[PDB]
Amino acid sequence: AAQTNAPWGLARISSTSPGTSTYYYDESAGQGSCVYVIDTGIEASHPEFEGRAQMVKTYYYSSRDGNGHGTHCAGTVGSRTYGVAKKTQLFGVKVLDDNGSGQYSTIIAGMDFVASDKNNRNCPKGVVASLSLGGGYSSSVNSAAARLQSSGVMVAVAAGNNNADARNYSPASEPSVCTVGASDRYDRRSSFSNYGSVLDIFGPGTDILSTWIGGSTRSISGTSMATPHVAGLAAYLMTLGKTTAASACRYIADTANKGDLSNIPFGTVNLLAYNNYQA
Repeated sequence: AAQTNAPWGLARISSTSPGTSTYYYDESAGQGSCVYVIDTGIEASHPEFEGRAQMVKTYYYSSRDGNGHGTHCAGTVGSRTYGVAKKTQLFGVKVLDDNGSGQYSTIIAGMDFVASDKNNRNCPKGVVASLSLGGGYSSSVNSAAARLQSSGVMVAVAAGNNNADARNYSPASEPSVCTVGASDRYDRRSSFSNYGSVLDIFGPGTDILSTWIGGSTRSISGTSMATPHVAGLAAYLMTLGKTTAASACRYIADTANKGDLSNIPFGTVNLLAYNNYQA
């Protein structure tokens, strides 16, 4: 399948070259997979989600996304226009308040929630969690992410936006999950993107158009934007039967575009998420 005039990031993940604007992908499009978006919520009523998104958990007075951040990330995972996996099932878990903030204890509960809740859902092709969040190092946060991964969920987490080594951030620094850095449309490391040996992969993170609350759209930047590219890619690849929740981060690194990014610090992988789709 081909989506013309796609957001640059979608075109990038199906391309061996930057600078193109069509997104190419197998029409299965992540059908039968599930992606949990652990964030500020999802505006499920957005036309872009086509009834495939729903809130399943909140820790605040509402499950609504009063921020936009979670809706944007969800949109990059699986919205019809802005999403990688356009037929996946999206599940919202609101661990961040409408200011974009969350206590680690709440974030940990949300991860353990997903590890269990997936058993209440139909996801024959597998389960992914997208975590565009984090703060300073916490062994407790990392272990929660490790449990979620161990339970059979492909965990994708943001490297962070400090232009620093992601070893000092959580859940970014948890080795067993998939830690995602950010690149821009000219294949440069995003200026804000964390780096380090704990990174597994890069995804499009600078100037990413996706859904927003109020049934709108906007372009914003962050490793928060790169992460759902990889989460969506995982769901897509798992639906194709090419990999599993436990092996998908590795499969994505195996099949990534290699050595194409600039300003990658020595010791950080130079790998860009790629779906290797061949019509």
